[PDB]
This record gives sequence, C-alpha cells and structure tokens, in this order.
Amino acid sequence: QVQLVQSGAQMKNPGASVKVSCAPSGYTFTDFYIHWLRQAPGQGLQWMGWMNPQTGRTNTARNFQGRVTMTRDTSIGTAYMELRSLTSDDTAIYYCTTGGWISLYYDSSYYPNFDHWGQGTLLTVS
Amino acid sequence: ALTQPASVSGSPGQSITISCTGTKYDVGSHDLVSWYQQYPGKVPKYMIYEVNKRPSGVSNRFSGSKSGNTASLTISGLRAEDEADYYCCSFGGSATVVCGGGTKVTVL
Amino acid sequence: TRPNNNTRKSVRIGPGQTFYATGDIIGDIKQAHCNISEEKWNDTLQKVGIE
Ligand SMILES: *[C@@H]1O[C@H](CO)[C@@H](O[C@@H]2O[C@H](CO)[C@@H](O[C@@H]3O[C@H](CO[C@H]4O[C@H](CO)[C@@H](O)[C@H](O)[C@@H]4O)[C@@H](O)[C@H](O)[C@@H]3O)[C@H](O)[C@H]2NC(C)=O)[C@H](O)[C@H]1NC(C)=O
Repeated sequence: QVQLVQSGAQMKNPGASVKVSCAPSGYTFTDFYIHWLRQAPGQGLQWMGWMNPQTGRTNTARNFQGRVTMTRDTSIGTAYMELRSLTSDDTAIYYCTTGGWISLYYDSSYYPNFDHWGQGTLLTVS
Repeated sequence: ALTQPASVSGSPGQSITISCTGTKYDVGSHDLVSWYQQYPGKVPKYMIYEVNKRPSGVSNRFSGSKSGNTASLTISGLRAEDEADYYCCSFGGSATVVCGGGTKVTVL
Repeated sequence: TRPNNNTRKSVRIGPGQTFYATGDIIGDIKQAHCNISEEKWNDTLQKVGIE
C-alpha cells in the first residue's frame, strides 16, 4: 500500500510563515487529488483546502482567505503549504491525505472519500 | 459543523446509531456522507465509503442511511474494541467538505 | 453535458437594460462533451452500408 511522508517539527513565534510538505510514496502524484486538514486539540476535523496536482488549481475554506496558500512541485512529486500570519491560537495537528481521482469529465474534488492518511504533524506557535 | 451528539453509550451486544444533522442545501441535495473512526492516540481510519457503502476489506458491521437532512451510522453489537471517536463529513456548500466534531463511544 | 458549477452576474449599462455574463466558475475545470454507445453506432453504420 501507499505511505505518505510528512514534515517534522516546527516551532515559531507569531508571524511564522511555516512551510509544510507532504511527499507521497507509491502512487503517481498527478493522479489523485490532495486535501489538507487541521485538527486542533479538543476540536474535530477541520478541512483546509484541496489542490489539483494536474494544473495547480486550489480552493480553500472561507476563514483562510489570505492566510493559507497551497502550491505544487511536480518534479519531486510533493506538495507545499505556506501558513501566513499565524498566532498562538493556531496550535493544531495537521493531516495530509489522498483525495479522489482527477478526471476530464466530472468534478470529484469535493468527494469526502479520504482513503489514506498521513501520520500527522504538530505545529506550535508561541 | 454537522450537528452531532458528543458521545454515545451502550453495553456489549447493543446496536447503537450515531446521527449527524445539517442544513438541507448541504446534506439533502447530494448523497455524499462519510464516517471515519479515529481510535485514541491514532490517525483517522477509513471505514465507510459513499453515503451507505463500505471500503475494500472492511467489516459489514457498520452501515448507514440518509433520512431527510440528517444521516446516521448503523452500528451492530458493541464490544471492547469499539471505544473510539467517530467523525462524520459530508458535502459542503459549493466545493468544500464540511466535517463534524465527534462522537466518543463509551462501551459499558 | 457541461459539468462545471457556473455563476452569473449582471451589469447595468446606462439606463434600463442590463447585460449578462459569466461571473465565475468556482474552481474545477470543464470539458464539454457527448457520450454515444459504440455498440449501437457500429450496428447502424453497417446497416446503412448494406442498404
Ligand atoms: C461518458 O463517457 C465518459 C468517458 O468514458 C465516461 O467517463 C467514465 O465515467 C466513469 C464514471 O465517472 C468513470 O468511472 C470511474 O471509473 C474508475 C474506474 O477506473 C479505474 O479502475 C478500473 C477497474 O477496471 C481500471 O480499469 C481503470 O483503469 C481505473 O483504474 C473508478 O475508479 C472511478 O472511481 C469511477 O467509477 C470513468 O473513469 C470515466 N472515464 C473517464 C473519466 O474518461 C462518462 O461517465 C460517460 N458519461 C458521462 C456522464 O460522461
């Protein structure tokens, strides 16, 4: 089966601009969609945004319009996030996943079917 | 954020149902609902497929249904291994996915 | 079909009349297309050829 590979520890002050990578191992990176999620301690699963690795097109949640940008790098086959303007309220566990299949005929970006999960990375901002 | 009971109780052998309720524009218009168990101290798990389908190589003890603007996870008899936080997600407004908080299953 | 979730906006130009145009297309990428069964198609072309 496939195994995702995430980044390591990140410790920053407010105003961090943290870069978080996720490099899949096993499937072709330009085949399935990419979703990012956050899980704060005590809260549930909050979805961040999806990326189309074919053309780089993304769409994020409503409360991140400016703080969260997502880019691709298809030479290696990984994906990068950039978390701008973080405060100490954003201490949370981040998840990397593998979304639905990129087709040329129908939208399947929003399907909540998340087959695979990364191990999870913790950011601390303080 | 998919209105959900925070916890559910029940002794072994009891069949419980965990429901999530949302708005009719999000839940009723599209049959896209999922259920993910996260066992304590682990990553989430993938156990329910589409609105009422199952992934490859998963037990048949869980199923579901969508009724009006809410849906529920049909759970068979409980046991010691079912002590986990269940989460529900479904199609959001336009092109996003909405997820709930959790249901902490307490086996009696 | 034209699969893409599309939006609409309008602009008033001078008095009275408004103009309509596409507002946005919320994120995914479209392909206009027409799917026809091949089975039926091959059956048809040969029947025509016979006549
Ligand atoms: C019009 O014709 C289109 C062109 O074929 C149709 O597109 C097909 O639509 C179906 C439904 O969306 C897509 O189904 C997907 O199928 C894949 C299965 O393929 C994968 O697994 C099989 C196993 O046999 C393997 O053979 C394949 O190589 C893949 O590994 C499922 O995985 C999906 O989850 C989904 O069911 C077809 O892919 C799709 N063909 C495409 C995208 O070109 C279209 O539906 C027809 N009608 C319409 C509405 O346009």
